[PDB]
Amino acid sequence: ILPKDGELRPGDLVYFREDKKTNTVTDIIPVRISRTVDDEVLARKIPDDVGDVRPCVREILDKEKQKEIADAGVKEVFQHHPDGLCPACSLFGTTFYKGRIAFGFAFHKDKDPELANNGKHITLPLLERPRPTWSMPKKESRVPGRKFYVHHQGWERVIKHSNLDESDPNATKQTVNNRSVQAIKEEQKFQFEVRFENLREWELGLLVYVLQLEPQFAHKLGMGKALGFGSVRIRVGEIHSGPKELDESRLVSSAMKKMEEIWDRDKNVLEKLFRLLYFNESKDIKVRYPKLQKEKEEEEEESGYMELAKEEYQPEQRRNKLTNPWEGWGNIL
Amino acid sequence: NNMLNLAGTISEAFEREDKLVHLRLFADTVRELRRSDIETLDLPKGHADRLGKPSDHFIWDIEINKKVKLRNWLFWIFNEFRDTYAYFDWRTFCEALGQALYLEAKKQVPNQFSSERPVGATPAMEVKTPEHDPGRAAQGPRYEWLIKGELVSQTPFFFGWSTEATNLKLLAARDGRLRLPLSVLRGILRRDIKVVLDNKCRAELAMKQPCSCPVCNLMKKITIRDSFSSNYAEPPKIRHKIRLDPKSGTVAKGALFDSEVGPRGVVFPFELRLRSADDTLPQALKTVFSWWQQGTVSFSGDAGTGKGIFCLRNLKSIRWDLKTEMDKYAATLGGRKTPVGKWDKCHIPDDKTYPWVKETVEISVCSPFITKDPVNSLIDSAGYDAICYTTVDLEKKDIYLLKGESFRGMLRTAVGRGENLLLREHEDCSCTLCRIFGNEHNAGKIRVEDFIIQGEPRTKLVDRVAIDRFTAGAKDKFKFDAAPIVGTPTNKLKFRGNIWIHRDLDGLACESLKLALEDIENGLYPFGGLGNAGFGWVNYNPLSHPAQEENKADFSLTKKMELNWSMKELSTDKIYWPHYFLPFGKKVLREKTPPSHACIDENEDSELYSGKIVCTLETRTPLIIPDSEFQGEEHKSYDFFNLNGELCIPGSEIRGMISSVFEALTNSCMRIFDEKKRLSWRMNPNKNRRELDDFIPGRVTNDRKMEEMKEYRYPFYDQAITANDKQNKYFDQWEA
Amino acid sequence: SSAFSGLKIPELSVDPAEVFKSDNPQLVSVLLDEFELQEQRPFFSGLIPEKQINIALKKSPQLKKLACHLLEAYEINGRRWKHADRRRVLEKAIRLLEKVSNELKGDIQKLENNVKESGKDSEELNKTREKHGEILADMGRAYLHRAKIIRPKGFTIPAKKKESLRKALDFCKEAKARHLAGLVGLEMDRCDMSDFDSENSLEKL
RNA sequence: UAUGUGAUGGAACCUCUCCGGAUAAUUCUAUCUCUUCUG
Ligand SMILES: [Zn+2]
Ligand SMILES: [Zn+2]
Ligand SMILES: [Zn+2]
Repeated sequence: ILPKDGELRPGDLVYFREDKKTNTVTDIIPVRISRTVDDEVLARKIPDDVGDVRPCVREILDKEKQKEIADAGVKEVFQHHPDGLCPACSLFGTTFYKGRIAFGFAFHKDKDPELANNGKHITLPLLERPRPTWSMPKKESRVPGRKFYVHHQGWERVIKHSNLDESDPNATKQTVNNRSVQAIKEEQKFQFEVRFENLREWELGLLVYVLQLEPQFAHKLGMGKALGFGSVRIRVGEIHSGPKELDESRLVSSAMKKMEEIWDRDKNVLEKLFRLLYFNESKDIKVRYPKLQKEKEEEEEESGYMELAKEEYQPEQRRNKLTNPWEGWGNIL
Repeated sequence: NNMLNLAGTISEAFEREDKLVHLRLFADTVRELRRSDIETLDLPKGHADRLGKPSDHFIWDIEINKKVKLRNWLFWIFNEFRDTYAYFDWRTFCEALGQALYLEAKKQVPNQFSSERPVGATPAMEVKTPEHDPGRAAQGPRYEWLIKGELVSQTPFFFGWSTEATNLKLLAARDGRLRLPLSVLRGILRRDIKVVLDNKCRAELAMKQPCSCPVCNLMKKITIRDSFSSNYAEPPKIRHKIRLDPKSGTVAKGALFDSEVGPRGVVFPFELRLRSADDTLPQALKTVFSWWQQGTVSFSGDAGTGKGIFCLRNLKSIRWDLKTEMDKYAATLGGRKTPVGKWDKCHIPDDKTYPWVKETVEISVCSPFITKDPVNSLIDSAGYDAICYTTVDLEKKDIYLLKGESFRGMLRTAVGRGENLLLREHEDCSCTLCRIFGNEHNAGKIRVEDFIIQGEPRTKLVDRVAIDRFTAGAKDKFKFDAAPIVGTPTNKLKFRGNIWIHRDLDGLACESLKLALEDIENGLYPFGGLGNAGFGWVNYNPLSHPAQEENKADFSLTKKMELNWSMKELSTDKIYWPHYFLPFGKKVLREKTPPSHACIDENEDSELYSGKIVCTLETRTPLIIPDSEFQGEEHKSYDFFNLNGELCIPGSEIRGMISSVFEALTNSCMRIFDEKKRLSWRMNPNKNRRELDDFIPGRVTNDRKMEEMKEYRYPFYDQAITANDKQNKYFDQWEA
Repeated sequence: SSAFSGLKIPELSVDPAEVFKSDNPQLVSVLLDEFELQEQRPFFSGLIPEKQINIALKKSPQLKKLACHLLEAYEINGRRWKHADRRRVLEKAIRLLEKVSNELKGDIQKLENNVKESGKDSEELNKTREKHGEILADMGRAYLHRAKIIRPKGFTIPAKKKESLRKALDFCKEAKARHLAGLVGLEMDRCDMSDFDSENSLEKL
C-alpha cells in the first residue's frame, strides 16, 4: 500500500463505512483490513472511580476548540485545575511555579571508583520501546496505572553472557542496534546534599522518609532497569534546620496526620506499592519476557505473547495479574 | 513594501505550523545573522535521531510557499534583492527584514511584550530677546591651549539613538563607524566640573540675562571636537533583560527588552581647545582630567549596570600666546589645518576626591555553570539547544562571563527578601530598597560591572529527557542539550568583578549590601540557570563530612498505619514478570496558594523552615550511567559520566527517582503524561456481523463531502505466469 | 451596584480573587491582566472548558466599561482620595482608553479599503466612527482631569500642563465636543498661555 | 538662498527603573502485514 501524501484527493480509492446515524460517514480506511484507530483521546481514558490524575497544567486542545480559545486570546484562564496544585507539583514546581528543593551532584571520595567486569565493557542485549497496546487490548480498556520495576539478580547472567567467546552460540552479537557501556561495582558510596527553602514540616518529613526508606526496600536507577541494574539505597545523615528549632517527633506526627488525611484509612494501593519496592537478593529467582512465538517441539515452556493471550490471560482479564505485584506466568520446564 | 510583504508571508507560515511563540525570537535571530556574516554561514540541523539520520530543525526547516527549506528561501530572497537593488548589502537587508518582522509580531502577536513607557518628558524650546542694553566689557582672551588624548573603552558602552517616528540602537555614522557625540562629552565634562565646584546650576534654558557663574563662565570658552571610532566599524551585539515576579519566581507577562551594546576596546580620539586670559589651566579642569585618567567615571547611558567606563591616555598640551606669537599660531591655524610639530607633556599628578568607591569581589563556583542564550543557540552549527553567553575584546576569542545585570538582580532580590520589601509599593517610598537601587522617579547609587571568568574554561555536552509515568521511556524524540562550563570542588571556577558605590550612601544601606554579599558568598543563591539541578552552586563541598554511618531519625510508616504489607513467600518454580502496574488512588488533595518566594518567613497559616540535608548513596547492584560521547561508528562504546575525568552522578536522576516515588506515595497527579495520543489497534478478519464496511469511491472535483458508492469486482495484473495448460498441469508433481 | 463588583475599591486597583466566580472569560482575563492581584501568595486556578456562546473574540466593550466606571468613580468620590490615588486612577483610565482608541482606529483603517469597493456603503462603519468619536471625547475628559491637578514645580507653569492641555484641546476638537472644548479653553486662558491663533479664538469656542 | 551700525544655541547626557528565569531520570518488549475462492 502506497500511502497518500496528505489530505483526501478527489478521486482516491478507499473503503468507507456508513451506518444509519444522520446519513454521514464516520471513518476512512485505505483497505479492507487496516488500522481501525480509536475515537476519544488517552487523556479521558482513566477509570471513572478514580480522582483526577491529569496534570495540574493542562492542554485545551482535547477538542479542536483550542483554536476558538486561542483566537479569542483567553488562553491563560482555561489552564490549571479549578482546585489548584497537587502536592507533587507544589513541592517540585511546575512551569509557572518554581520548585522549593534542589538536588546537587554526587561525588566520590577517590578519583577512580571500582568498575564491574574488571573494567571491561558490557555488551547489553537489544532494548526496544515499550508498546502501549498490550495492557489496553480493546477500545473500552482503561489506563491501568503507573509502571514500576521489581528487583532481582539478573545482571549476573548478562555479565556472564558477555565476555564470552564468539564461537559459543550463547554469546551476544555486536550489531549496530546494541550498545556497550561501563558499570560500577556494588557497595560504592557517593555523597551529595539537598538544599530546600520555605517548606512546611509535613513536606520535610515526607521528603526525609522518601529519601530514607526502611532498610528492607531500595531504589532503582540507571539504564537497564529491567535487567536488574541500578538497585541503590540512600542514607540520611543530618538535617540542618538553621536557627529555627526542629525536632523529629513533630515531623513524624505531621507526616502521620497528613497521610491519614490523604489516604483516609486505605491500604490496598500502599500495600501494592510497598510490595514492588522489596529488595529480592535471591539468586534462584528468574524474571524474563515471554519471547513471542514459541517454536520447536517438546514443551518449550508455555510462554509466548500470542500463546499467553489464548488460555490463561485473555483480553478481558489482562487488566489483572498485571496490577497484582509479584505474579508469574509460567513454570520452569 | 517588499519587506512588509515578506514579513507578512513569514508570519503566515509560523501561524500555520502553530509556532507563533517564536516570532520575536526569529526577529532577533535575523539581526544575529546580520552580525554573523553570510560568506561562512552554515545553519544548524536536527538532533540526529536513530543511529545517524539527522532530523528536522524546528524553525529552519519550515515549509514556506512549497519551499520546504527556509535556509535556502532566505538566500534566494537575498540574491533577488541584491540583483534588483544597487548599493545593497547583507547588513541592510537583515536590518530591514528584522524591523519588519518586529512590527508583524507586535501586530499579530499581542501579550508578548509590556507599556507605561512615556513619562516626564514633553519637549521644550524657549527663546527671548533682551529688553536692556547688555553694555560693554574690557576683558578678552590672551591664550589658547590645545590638548591631545585618547579614550579607550574598558567596559561595553551604549549611546542611545532615537527618532520621533530595534526600538533603541547604538548611534553610528552612515559609513558604519561608531560615533561619540560632542554633546555627551560636554555634558559629562560640565557635570564633573559642577561636582568639583559644588554647584546646582540648571541653566534654566533661555532667561532674561546670561546665567554667569563659574559653570557657565568656563564652558563658554571650551571647544570640543567630535570623535569617531578609529579602529572599529563592525555591527554591535544584542543584550537581553527580563523582570521576574517575586511571588512565583518566574518572568512577568511581558518582561523582555533589547538593547544594542558596543564592544570593549574602541579608541576614541580626544580634542580640547581652551581660549582664556590665564597663563595656567584652571584647577577644576586639572581635577576632572585626573578623575578621567583613572577611569572612575561613567560616560555612556546605561550606567546602572556598569557601562561606559573610559580611560584617558597619552596626554599632551601646548600653550599659544596671541600677543607675541601670532605668526607661530597662524602658521598652523590653531593645529586644525596642519598637525602641530612639537608637543609639551603635562603632569596632572593625582587626585582622590572622586565620589565613587571601588570594591573588588571574588566568588568561586563549585559546580557546572550554565546560562541560556536562546537567540545565539539558533546560529551555532554545533546544534546545541542551549549555549553560554560570550563577549568580544578588541585587544586579544570568546570570553565566558555572568552579566552584571544578573548580579544586580540577585543583590536586589536578596535585600528585598531579607527586609521583606519586595511587595511594597515604591511610589514615594524612600526605603532601603528605593535608596540603594532607586525607583522610577529617582536614580541609583550603585554600579555593578560584569563578572569575567578567569582561566581556561571548557565546555561539556549534557543530555536530558522526559520519562512518561504511564509507560517508562522517553515520551518523545526531543532530547535536550546544553554546554555548561565544567566545575568541580577540587577545580573551582573563579569569578572576578568590580562594584562601585556612592560616597553619599548612608551606613544602613552599606550594611544591607554587606549582608547581601555575605549571603551570596555563603551560597543562598545559585549563579545562572538550572539552579535546582545542581548547576552553579557556591560553597559546595559534599565530602567535608566523613560520610554517613548507619542512619538517624528512623521510623517505620507501615507499622504505624497497620499495613499488612503482604510479606508472603516467593516460589522458585515460577517465572515472574519484570514489571507491573500500580493502580491509582481515590482522593487527590489540591491547594490554590502555595508558599510565596518574596518573603523569607511569613507564617500566615503554618510555620516554614529552610536549610539543607546531607545524604549518601551506595549501589546494591551494578549501576549504568552512559556518557554523552562514544568511541566507534557501528557499535558505539560508552564510558561512565565524568566531569573532566572525575566520575559523578547528575542530580537530575535523583530528582526524577524521588519525584516519581513521591507521586507513588502521596497519590498526586501524573506530572509527565502524553495526554494527546490516540491508539490504533487492528481489525480481526472475522468475529453479530463480523464486517459491514460498504464499498464507495471518491467522486470528481466537487465538494469533498460527496462520495459515490460502488460495487466490488475482481481484477488481474497480480499473477505469476501465463502459458498453456500443459505448463499448468506440470506445476504440480513436486513431491508428496 | 449593577457593576462587575470585582475591584476591591476604585482608588486601589486590586482584586481579592473571586474573579473566577463569574462566567465570562473575557471579563476574567481583563480583570486579571490589567490589575494587581493582591494577596501575598501566588494564585493558581482556572475555569472549565467546553463553554458555549463563544468568547465574543474581543475586549473593547469590557475596556470601555472599565474606563467609564473609573471616570464615574473619580467624578463622584474624587475629593476624599489623596494625590497618588487620583494620579494612579487617571493614568490607568488614560491607558485603557488609549488602547481602545488605537484598536478602533486600526479596525477603521483596515475596513476603509474594503468598504471603498462596496460602492459607498453607509453601514455600521458610521457606528464605528461614532464610537471612535466617543472614545476621543472620553480621552479628552481624562486628559483635562489629569491636567487640572498637575503640581506646579518651579516659578513658571510646568510644560506637562501645557502639553496635556494641548492634547485635550486636540482630542475635543476632533471629537466635535463643545462643552469640553469650552472647559479646555477656560483652563488655557487661566494659564496665561497664548499659543492659540485668531482661528482658535476663545470667543468662538 | 541671505540683507548690513547688535546671533553666549559649544546655551541641553535619551537619561531613569527590570536575575534569559521556570518544568523534564538519555531512557526502553509485543508483533507486524490483508484478500482467500465454491472446497
Ligand atoms: Zn500536579
Ligand atoms: Zn550657571
Ligand atoms: Zn521602597
